[PDB]
Amino acid sequence: TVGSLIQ
Amino acid sequence: TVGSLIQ
Amino acid sequence: TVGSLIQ
Amino acid sequence: LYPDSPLTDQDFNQLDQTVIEAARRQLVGRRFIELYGPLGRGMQSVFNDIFMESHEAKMDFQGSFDTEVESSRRVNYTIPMLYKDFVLYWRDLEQSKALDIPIDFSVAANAARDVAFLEDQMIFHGSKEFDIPGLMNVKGRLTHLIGNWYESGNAFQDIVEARNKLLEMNHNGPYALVLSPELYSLLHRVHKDTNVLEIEHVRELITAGVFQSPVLKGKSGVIVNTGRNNLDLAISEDFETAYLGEEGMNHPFRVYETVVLRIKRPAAICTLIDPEE
Amino acid sequence: LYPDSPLTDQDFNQLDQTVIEAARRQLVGRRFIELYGPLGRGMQSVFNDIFMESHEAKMDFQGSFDTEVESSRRVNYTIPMLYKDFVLYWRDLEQSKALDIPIDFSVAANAARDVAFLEDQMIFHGSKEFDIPGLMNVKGRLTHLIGNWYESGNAFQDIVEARNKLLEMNHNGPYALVLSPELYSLLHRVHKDTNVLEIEHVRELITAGVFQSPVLKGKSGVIVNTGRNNLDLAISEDFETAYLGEEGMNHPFRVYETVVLRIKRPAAICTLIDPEE
Amino acid sequence: LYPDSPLTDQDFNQLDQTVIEAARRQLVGRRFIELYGPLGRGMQSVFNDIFMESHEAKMDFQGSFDTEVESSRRVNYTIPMLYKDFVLYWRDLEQSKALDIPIDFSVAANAARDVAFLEDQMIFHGSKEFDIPGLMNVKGRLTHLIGNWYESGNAFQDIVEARNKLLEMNHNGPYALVLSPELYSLLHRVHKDTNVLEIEHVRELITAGVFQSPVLKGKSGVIVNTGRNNLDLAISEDFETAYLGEEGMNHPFRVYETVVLRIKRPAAICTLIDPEE
Amino acid sequence: LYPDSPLTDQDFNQLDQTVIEAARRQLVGRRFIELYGPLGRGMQSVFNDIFMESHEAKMDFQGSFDTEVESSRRVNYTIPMLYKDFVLYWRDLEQSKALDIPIDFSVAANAARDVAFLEDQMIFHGSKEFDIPGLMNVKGRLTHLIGNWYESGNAFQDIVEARNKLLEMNHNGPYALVLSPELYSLLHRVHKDTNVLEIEHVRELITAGVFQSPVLKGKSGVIVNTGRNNLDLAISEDFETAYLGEEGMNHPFRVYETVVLRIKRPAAICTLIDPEE
Repeated sequence: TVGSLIQ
Repeated sequence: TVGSLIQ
Repeated sequence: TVGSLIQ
Repeated sequence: LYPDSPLTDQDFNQLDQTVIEAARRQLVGRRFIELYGPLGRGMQSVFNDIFMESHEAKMDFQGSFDTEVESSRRVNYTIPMLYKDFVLYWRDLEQSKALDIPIDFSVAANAARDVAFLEDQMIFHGSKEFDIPGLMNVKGRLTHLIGNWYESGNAFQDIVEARNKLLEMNHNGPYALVLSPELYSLLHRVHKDTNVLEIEHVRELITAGVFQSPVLKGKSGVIVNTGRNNLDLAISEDFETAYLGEEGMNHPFRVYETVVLRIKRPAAICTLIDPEE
Repeated sequence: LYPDSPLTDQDFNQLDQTVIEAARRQLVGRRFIELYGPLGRGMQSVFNDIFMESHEAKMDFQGSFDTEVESSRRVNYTIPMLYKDFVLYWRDLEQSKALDIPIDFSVAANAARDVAFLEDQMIFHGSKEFDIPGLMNVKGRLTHLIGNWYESGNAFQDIVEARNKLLEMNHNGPYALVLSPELYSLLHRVHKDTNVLEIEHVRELITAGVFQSPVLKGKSGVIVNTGRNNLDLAISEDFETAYLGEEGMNHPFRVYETVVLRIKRPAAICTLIDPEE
Repeated sequence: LYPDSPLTDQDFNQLDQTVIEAARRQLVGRRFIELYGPLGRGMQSVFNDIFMESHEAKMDFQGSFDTEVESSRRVNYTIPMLYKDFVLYWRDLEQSKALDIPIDFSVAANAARDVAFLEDQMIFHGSKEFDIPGLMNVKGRLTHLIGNWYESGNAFQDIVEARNKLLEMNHNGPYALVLSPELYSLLHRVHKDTNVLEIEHVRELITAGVFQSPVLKGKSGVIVNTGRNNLDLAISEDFETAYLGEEGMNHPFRVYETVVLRIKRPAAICTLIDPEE
Repeated sequence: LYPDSPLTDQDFNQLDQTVIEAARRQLVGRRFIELYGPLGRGMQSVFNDIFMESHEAKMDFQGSFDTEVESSRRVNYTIPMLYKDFVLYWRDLEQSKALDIPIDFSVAANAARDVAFLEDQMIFHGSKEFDIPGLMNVKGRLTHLIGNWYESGNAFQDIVEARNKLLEMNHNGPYALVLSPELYSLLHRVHKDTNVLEIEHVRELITAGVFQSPVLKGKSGVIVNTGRNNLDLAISEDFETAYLGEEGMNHPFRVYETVVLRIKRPAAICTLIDPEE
């Protein structure tokens, strides 16, 4: 459950 | 038995 | 049956 | 997949889109720090091992009879919560429903900006009520002072001397630079007798990106190498929304996030403080 | 699976994932050098017959029943160890197994990055423990001075004479240039009177990578041509991790790989030295 | 396929590939010169015929009766063999199957390095023992001075003058250029005030591969135009690896090649000669 | 081997029973030195640990947790070859082939006699080309000076000094003793009014033999402690014979043997240096 990773 | 083998 | 022919 | 709300579930996940779509546009802290997976709800503390000492390998012969390891110095941390709340009115939600206009959530995208900037201070200057150290507040951080950044070309000179203090303590590889908005404007000058832009003349040596964040002050700057073993962003929940009920007659909400910044090896950070004093 | 293995099998491959992924982004030695066959456990010595001259003859009619061969210069080498160790704690493994998160390995990557730097320091300088000659200390290696590699376009002009000295010794083909990070910035300026970058004038002239290795001094660089029967890397064992006996209550470890470079023909190297001291 | 050998049929084919991989990488004679058919071993002498500025045509209306052909001046050349021999040792070959390592073959590439280099020394300078002339020894070859094209823009100006001297004798067609390495490195500067290297303006004026070779010692260079009706070399047997028994618990070998060069029209060669006087 | 060599499989052993039985009369090298195993043909290089330090055992009721070991200082050697070749005769082999008498190999006993003396040249002085140290050339080897080895009873006095010089370094056990043929022709003799044979007073202290080797050409000798734990020689291939070819019309052969001696503790050798200069 990961929502917002950019890099 | 290898496993790095960089060009 | 020639060995090595380069252009 | 939602129990009860004044929104359709087809409409509710449009709100989860725009709360992360206007969040990754703003974030610069997560740009070069590989964070973690999730941690679930049942974890309110994290451990980090401040190593503070590192050395090379050995190559002698068939082996040795000991395990030469570094020190650990285990420190316990706690996980804060960063949040911001917004309100979504009745009589505009009702008015958009009667004559079928798609509802705007442009308060929520404004709300996830402020929770992604309040997150960006604790990753640089660090908290105080939980005393989590920031990226410019740790002990043993290899400081470096400079001055007069814009005369001819000494901008590029001023950081090769900075990485040499970071290279002699056995830290190399992929680097990263974060500059304040005052310093980033000065780096777009044209180079003398190189005849290329000075920012492009330095982006091949740092090799994983220069950045610009408004969380810094005026004359400042931080160069740190990336990867794991040096930096970590242990996380427990990402940007989730939550209903709060029908208090009064309108509908409020709350976005929240739970992060910490654990620094493992503090000797692999540098600091361009740049004073005149 | 041979040992008693405090880790199970499905996450033991995550250690073999991390220890070889963090090694790939740091290994510049074998990015242009041909690689020998894995000799196995049963060989712990190697030789190389150093050739240095020409000895051209035999332009006559049929027959001439004789035999004339060349000079050997045989020497034997011993394969070194190149190990580095690390440690995993219990009561941190059981915690990651209880609430079911995947285990961290942010200390195995520091062990993998450490061995892959000493393995790169050995090949470019040689070891005095076993008299293995490095890539810059080998005997008869065609040195060449530099003379102000800074400005106006005598950087690309200085490569062509260094390319020329390999050409007079009947050596050509795919060259490969490895030079220091402080000199790699000097191939970024525009070439005079043509307004093209100088590194585009030399990527057509070397035909392999113009690399950049951090294990070097200031003004220094080396140009060599690749291939087998010129120089190669005798390998015996790749990056395998070994489980030491769980001493006390914790679980230590050790990564290791045993490798040695052998130079067959030392005349096919050229070294940019710049002696200005 | 063999009569008999101390090797394996799958392995003796690998020796034949090491000797022709390291041949194509070396010689420059058979790159711009058309080949003759493989005559086998039945031929032992070849016949060529010089022509030297032949006759004219007719412009009649109805024809004529007698046939008028030009002169021949037949000279009979003889075919030599060029060779160099190498040995595979008794101890090292027998050890490589006791612990299952594929055999080294770096001696064979060092032996094909020789016999291909001596094959260029025969075509560019001629063998005195058999009296066959080279490309710088032939009788009547349009010599032309170079006038020290060193630093100015007379590099392009001088080899367009050689192409003019050869064009006024009705020799059009794709010319080729072979230069000394002292001159080939000199040709890589920028053309004066016209933003291109000299080597790109030249290669459209020649269009069949300006080459180089270290067999030209001083400052020199030849320029020919190709064509099987003008210049070719007669092959009879290419690089085969013979076997010579065994003397002293060792296995010798021999690589060999039989070829001559017969020039037909000597007014197709032009020679840059460098009077430094 | 058998490439249809002109000897059957049955009378080839009579060539080996002549070599292996005429060699062991002449060999005083391996009469007090323990053999290593047959290393085979996968081995060309051996290691040996030069200890040069000692310790002692312990005595208690239960075991101790710690572990005590020594230092090694590994040195690598190569394995030289030793040959000498003979030649049989057609019209002399063909007599015994056609008359069915046993073919003589009396030349082969003379050939194998020389390679035994060349072994004792190597095992007592060390080959200088492969730098392997001899039994008289090793470093740290307990010198001792002698005087006037001719008078009545001046030998057993002069040999009890060298034992006690070696006994204080805690090396007590069966000592061997090799003497130059001048000394062995001077130890037991006839005297003036003393009539002591002077060897039965020395045979009891020594109890591993007093030999006589003609390799020590001056007048000197050594006292060595025996044992596998102190020094041993390594065989890669024992006394073998082979068949070269058929040069002319006769048959040559070659005896050969590959031996290197490795010392482990050089402080258990005492050399009678003989001041005579």
